Amino acid sequence: YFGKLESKLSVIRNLNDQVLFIDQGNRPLFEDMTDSDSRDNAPRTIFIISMYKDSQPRGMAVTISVKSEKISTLSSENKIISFKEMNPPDNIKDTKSDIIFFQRSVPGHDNKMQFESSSYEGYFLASEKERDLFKLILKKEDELGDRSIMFTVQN
Amino acid sequence: SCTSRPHITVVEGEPFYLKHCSCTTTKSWYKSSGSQEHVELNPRRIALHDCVLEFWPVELNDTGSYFFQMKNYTQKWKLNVIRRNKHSCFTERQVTSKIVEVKKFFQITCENSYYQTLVNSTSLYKNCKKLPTIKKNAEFEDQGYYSCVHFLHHNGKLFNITKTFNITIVEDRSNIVPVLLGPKLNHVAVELGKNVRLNCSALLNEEDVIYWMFGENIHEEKEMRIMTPEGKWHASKVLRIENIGESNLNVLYNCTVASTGGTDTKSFILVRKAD
Ligand SMILES: *[C@@H]1O[C@H](CO)[C@@H](O)[C@H](O)[C@H]1NC(C)=O
Ligand SMILES: *[C@@H]1O[C@H](CO)[C@@H](O)[C@H](O)[C@H]1NC(C)=O
Ligand SMILES: *[C@@H]1O[C@H](CO)[C@@H](O)[C@H](O)[C@H]1NC(C)=O
Ligand SMILES: *[C@@H]1O[C@H](CO)[C@@H](O)[C@H](O)[C@H]1NC(C)=O
Repeated sequence: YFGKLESKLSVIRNLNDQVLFIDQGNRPLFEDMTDSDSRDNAPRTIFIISMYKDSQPRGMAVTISVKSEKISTLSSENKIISFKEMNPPDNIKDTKSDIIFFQRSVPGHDNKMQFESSSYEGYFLASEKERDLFKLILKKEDELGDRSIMFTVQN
Repeated sequence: SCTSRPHITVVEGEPFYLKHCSCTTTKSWYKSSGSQEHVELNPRRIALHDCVLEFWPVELNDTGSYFFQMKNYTQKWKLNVIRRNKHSCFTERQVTSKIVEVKKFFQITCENSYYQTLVNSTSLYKNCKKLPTIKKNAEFEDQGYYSCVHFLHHNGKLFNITKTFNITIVEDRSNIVPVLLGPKLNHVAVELGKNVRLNCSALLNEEDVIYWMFGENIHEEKEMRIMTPEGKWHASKVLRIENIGESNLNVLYNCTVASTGGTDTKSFILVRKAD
């Protein structure tokens, strides 16, 4: 069992202080933004982080949502990052879910967070450059202390 | 790189570009304003080349939405140009915030991987006073606006490009690994007609969370938080089970504290009386 508890609004950033947002195509991407850019690209810059209770607690269990035109929840299904249009549910009757992630702060830096996928043990939300884009993807860990799977969570 | 976000705010008087993230083929740039549907851009201060749209410099003239098309590709930008503070070195909307903990690694570095080959000079300001890098461990008084400025050569006159960081120096929290207080396994005595109230208690952080886990009417909850004389948050929560049947008997009721920094959980089993 996973069950919903409270929510916070947040602005997510990567190792370069690039801001997470959802693009016209519903793709989570990263880009430099001034505070005025982060403010005026809302609601696509404002992520809902919802917390869940867990029967087998592995960290802080969470879902991640944005409100584009409708609400969309981040999924790890088939080892791929994507936005599914659904509301974070009151509860989830499984041990691993494509939409649950475990948030853990990074020892020595409380501002930094890693998000481990619950459906795939060992895999983490990450920032990758793909061609001219910067993308939020799922990846198994490369180096040890890999800065690309660490994020800051502000308002 | 390239410019992927739908909306963009820049300051008047400054060089600026728009790069469409797809890179002798057919390109087309278009502009919308109030009464201008899609004015195809064909400029004879604006330059169109190699899959980018340049402003030299950008102006209030230019606020409006922009569209790009390369056959199977299309893109849209709302461009909002803002007034520049002419009395100062930066303008308050164009600022990027940064949070850096007091006694900790802190850097600021002026760079541009686009306009770098045109740069002739690059000066760094602190609250508009000249000072290219600042490498340092943080002091409270490093709070301020650091402005990076870049002075550019372009076909007869001078341009500057300026980025500013609002640095806030933050105190560090005293963050605690949450602990539960008491035995990890617990046996509690009760009688079938009647009720039990299980108290669960923990040392945790402001942001931390304490909850019960049963199967999911004869159950209920509610929470309390008091500060210890050592400054820590003491939290507790009671789970009430009213008309106990045997269904309530050998099942583990887990209370948990869950933090971004760690977790602890403890189980309660309900027993009749004989032990
Ligand atoms: C360029 O910066 C100089 C010195 O920082 C300042 O005097 C001037 O207003 C800036 N130029 C423009 C066009 O903003
Ligand atoms: C800089 O930081 C202060 C303190 O948080 C804040 O009140 C101010 O609005 C910030 N400046 C800008 C331009 O955002
Ligand atoms: C639960 O335990 C805490 C810590 O022992 C105590 O301060 C509090 O009074 C108890 N709460 C209730 C409702 O009995
Ligand atoms: C937590 O409780 C569940 C159901 O109440 C139980 O099955 C489980 O084994 C408990 N967890 C641990 C680690 O003892």
